[PDB]
Amino acid sequence: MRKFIIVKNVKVDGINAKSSDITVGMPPATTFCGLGETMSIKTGIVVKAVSYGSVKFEVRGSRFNTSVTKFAWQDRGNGGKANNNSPIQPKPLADGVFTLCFEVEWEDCAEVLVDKVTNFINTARIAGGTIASFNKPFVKVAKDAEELASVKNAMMPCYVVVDCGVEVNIFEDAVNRKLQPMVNGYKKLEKIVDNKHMRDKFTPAYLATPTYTMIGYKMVSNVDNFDQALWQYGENTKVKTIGGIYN
Amino acid sequence: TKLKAPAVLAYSRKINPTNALMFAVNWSDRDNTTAVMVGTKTVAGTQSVRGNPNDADKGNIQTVNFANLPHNKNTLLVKYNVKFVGDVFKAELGGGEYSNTLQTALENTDFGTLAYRYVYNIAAGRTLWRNRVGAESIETVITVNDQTFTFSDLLVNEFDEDVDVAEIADMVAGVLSGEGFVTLKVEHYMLLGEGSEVFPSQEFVENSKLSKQLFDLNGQAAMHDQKIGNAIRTIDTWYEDATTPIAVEPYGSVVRNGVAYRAGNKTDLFTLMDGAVNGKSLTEEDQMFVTANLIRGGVFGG
Amino acid sequence: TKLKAPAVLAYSRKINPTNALMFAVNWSDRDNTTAVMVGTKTVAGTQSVRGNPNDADKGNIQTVNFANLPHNKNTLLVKYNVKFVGDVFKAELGGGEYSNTLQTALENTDFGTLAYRYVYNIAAGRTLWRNRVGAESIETVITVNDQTFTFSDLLVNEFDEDVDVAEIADMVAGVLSGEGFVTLKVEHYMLLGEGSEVFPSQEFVENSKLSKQLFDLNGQAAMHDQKIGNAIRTIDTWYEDATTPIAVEPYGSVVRNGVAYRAGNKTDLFTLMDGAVNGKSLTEEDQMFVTANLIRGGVFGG
Amino acid sequence: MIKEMIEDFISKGGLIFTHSGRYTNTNNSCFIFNKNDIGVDTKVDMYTPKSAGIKNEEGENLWQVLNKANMFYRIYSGELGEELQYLLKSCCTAKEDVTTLPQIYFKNGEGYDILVPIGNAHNLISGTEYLWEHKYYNTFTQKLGGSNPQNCTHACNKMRGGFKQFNCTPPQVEDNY
DNA sequence: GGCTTTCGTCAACCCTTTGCTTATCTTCCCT
Repeated sequence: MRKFIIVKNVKVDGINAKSSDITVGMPPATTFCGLGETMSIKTGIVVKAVSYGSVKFEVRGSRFNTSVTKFAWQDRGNGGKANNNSPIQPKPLADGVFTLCFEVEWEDCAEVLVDKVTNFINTARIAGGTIASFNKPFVKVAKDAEELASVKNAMMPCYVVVDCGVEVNIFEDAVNRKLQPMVNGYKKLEKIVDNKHMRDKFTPAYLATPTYTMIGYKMVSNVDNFDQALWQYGENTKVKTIGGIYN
Repeated sequence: TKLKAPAVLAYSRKINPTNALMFAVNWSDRDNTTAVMVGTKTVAGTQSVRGNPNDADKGNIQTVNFANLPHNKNTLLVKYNVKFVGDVFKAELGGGEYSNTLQTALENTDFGTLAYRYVYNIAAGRTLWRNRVGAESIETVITVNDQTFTFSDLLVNEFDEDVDVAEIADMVAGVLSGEGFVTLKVEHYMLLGEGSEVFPSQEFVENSKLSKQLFDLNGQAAMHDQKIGNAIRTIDTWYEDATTPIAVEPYGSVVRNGVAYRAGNKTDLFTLMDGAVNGKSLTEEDQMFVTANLIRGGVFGG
Repeated sequence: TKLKAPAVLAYSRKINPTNALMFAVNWSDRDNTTAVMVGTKTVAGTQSVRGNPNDADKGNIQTVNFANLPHNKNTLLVKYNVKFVGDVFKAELGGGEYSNTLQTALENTDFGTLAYRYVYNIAAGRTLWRNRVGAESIETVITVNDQTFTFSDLLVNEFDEDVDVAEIADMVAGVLSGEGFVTLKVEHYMLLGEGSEVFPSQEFVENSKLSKQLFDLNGQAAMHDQKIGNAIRTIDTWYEDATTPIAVEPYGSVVRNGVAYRAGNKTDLFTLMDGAVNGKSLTEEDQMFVTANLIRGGVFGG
Repeated sequence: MIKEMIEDFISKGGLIFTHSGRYTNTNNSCFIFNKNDIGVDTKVDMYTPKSAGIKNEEGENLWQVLNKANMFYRIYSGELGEELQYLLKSCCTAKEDVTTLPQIYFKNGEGYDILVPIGNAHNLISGTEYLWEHKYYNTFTQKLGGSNPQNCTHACNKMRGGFKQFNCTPPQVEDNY
């Protein structure tokens, strides 16, 4: 027995489009799983999965180059060079209207759940982008599978993410089978021995290289199983769909 | 003694504006919102570069994205929201020793002047650089917590006293000095005239096809959110030999004009930040400058 | 000792005309305005070409956008709005030293003559480019600040002294030498005759498929703002061997004749602003040329 | 010569890596050589201060010669000598810096790990070469180091045309329906 | 003894120019 809260038409601008070194565009499912665990921390409603779809999404720039951001002189000790233009590190920006659907388990009324999600989203930040606007979130429940599809079709219109898996690698199949690659998680390289320059000193830290899976965009109504669009934190330091690989 | 700064001390952005969608309305019917579309024209002119007298004679053809008002609407409407977020002293990467002693030196920041200059940059039309000039009459409508204000004539280069911007600044300073958030939905009604060219954000993009490429959002002319964020924080009238407000930068640096007003004269963010942490009696105006940098946010490498 | 210009020193444009919509009226019925529609006609003629005389006998089929007056209205009307904005010396991208020393070296410029030549180019109908030939009378109605100003017969190659162009140019020079802005609502009534073919701006197109493609705004024949802006600043009678007024470029360069009237002989704009910044006293029309460049705008650096 | 080059590299800072945060930020300088991902066609990046190093008679630095005909895997499997394996591995070190790098939280089960994502160099170089080779034009191109990318990375120093990354824009929803 | 400023050091490309998908609808039945 499943419960969901849907925030439709989440207009967000200033999204850090740099998903990884080789992916620029839509934020991956690690971003929205991070947003889900962020509310698990601030609001206390513990979130299993998030199904996110893109209503609108434009990467700022041309069709072959992204619009770089005019950097500001914010480091310490480079005064005197501040009159000249700051050097640009690559961070593409994008705008996006999203539709989010969080699997939550809740025991109180739907009004306080909607208010808690609204108070989170008013202080949230989708992929480094300020949430410009969002409709009032609404609670829908998936008692059975037809009710699961009711929740699924309540995200209309949006293009959700379905996992199609890795055959050999990322570049090969992106040309061959023409699917989109995105960060489904990370791979740990080395333990980090210096916790002085970090957010926490006690949380263990690892250098990571983003693993990618290959995904497709399908409209949420054309997705047969809603579990193939709900991304959640898998126990391989990755994220994964509940329904597995989309067929 | 001599509490050093963290190497990678960072603060989040507390004035978060949205993208300024440009619509076309009439001064009469300001409810006839019509997406100003980014068009693409091609331009014949003469190439006149500092070192080009040999090639001055020949032409120069550039494809340029333009954005003009339609010839039945004489008013440019600008849509954005501005979310002022609290917890302006909560560093997310810097440690709890330098940042907390930074914070406890900054409760004596008069947040009222910061909020007044932020809302005055919102209301006077500072976020409308090249299209606030040539406008017959500007009109800013600010909606916050189901209550609406209107401003007709606010001169943008100085902050004169009016009770409406100060009344918004009361709740903005309450959010910034305290907790929570506040959101001002801003409606700019700019009587530019019939078919007057509007000025959205241009993009820093390598584009072979378009010499000038504007910012669009579904084709609709729009301005960058960090552009409006630069506009709202353009409050710094406290640097050395201060004449015009510049943007709150860590070094007071407009790289657009090629001049950094707070670099080298011991009035940047880092020297005043170390003075505030290490117990040196910071001035009120330097206090407000450091607080404005913390409101803007940034990472500080050193 | 030599003050080099900034690498990114650029000036915004200060004469901002709109796209000039053409309507059809009568010399009497100026209230009956019907939009001049851009039609498309397929036209067959000879091959011509300077070379290849073997294919002279073959035909030549080209599809051409045309714009004609209807056979019930004998007058072509051209509407545009010229916005003269002030602050012509504040470089938006170079404000500092050079730019500001150019300002102090250009304070005593005769803005009255520059504004007179601008308002005369609007008033004599030079913004009409090839429409003027065949027009029996060109009547220009310039509405400044709700101020109807009628002009009937002004020769274009010289700026003869009248009182109405000078009357508009008084406050146009007050805007240009100072701050603020002024808007000129300009209508051109030209008795071109019954069914006369009018000449709008033509787009630059590389995909071809149509030999002449006229500029249109929702189908109505219109003129590019750049063409009007070129004709307004056609004031430069101060080049070497000056016979006709040319447009103000940094190099004095017109591209039809394939020449540059001010390049290669030390009166192009960059040399003159380098002299004026470095304390070399320019002559009066020299300062008027440099200030007309700053009113036109452009980028002068590198 | 090759040994000449490996030692030219070692007199300098001398880092060979497969992953780095140098692509994310040029001020970062964290260089990581993962051992498990080295294969037959694994492109491998290297760092020198300002991309210094002498060229050969055909005008190539060490980055060209170590990256064609699987030469880095040939030195890595020691077909050209075990003392060369040593020279290669003397340059293959893991240098770490977390400043000017993203630090996110990833759930590891009843707890979180602070992951610092650094970009794979083989992904960048081999993806640029392959997607230019296989005519995949659904991409963005980014020059990483800036105006003069030799202070960034040897691959940014040589591949000045920019690296190919995937255009990850989703399909839009048409509003008029 | 670091420390912060400014000047010197080291380079060199082969590019390509839209779809990705493509929207949440009536049989029985009796009241």
